[PDB]
Amino acid sequence: MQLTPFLILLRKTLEQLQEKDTGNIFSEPVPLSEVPDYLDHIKKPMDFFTMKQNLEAYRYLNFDDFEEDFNLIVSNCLKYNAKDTIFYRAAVRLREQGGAVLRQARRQAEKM
Ligand SMILES: CC[C@H]1Nc2ccc(C(=O)O)cc2NC1=O
Repeated sequence: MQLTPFLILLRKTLEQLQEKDTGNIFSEPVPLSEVPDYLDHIKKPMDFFTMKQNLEAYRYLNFDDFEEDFNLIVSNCLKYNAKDTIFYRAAVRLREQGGAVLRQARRQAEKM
């Protein structure tokens, strides 16, 4: 079970997840300029650019560690933003659409 095809699959999966973020609100770190209190209760910020960095640094050597950081993007957003916000609903939608992306990607990983 070879590392190179696995990372290719994670790269494709990450691209598919970013595609579900049409507003690109999850693709870069939360700009602390705009949200100065963000780290007061968000202990591990996460975003798709950071996930890409982690991927290339060989920090995702199994599917579940990759999926855990995606879930962090989602859970951080639900935690920080009030329920009546666009952002909160965006995280709900990303959880749904990304969940389907991840299920299919995990299936394909098991074929390897
Ligand atoms: C939606 C997740 C995370 N991202 C953000 C990006 C930009 C802003 C902004 O006020 O400009 C706010 C957020 N908030 C978030 O929770």
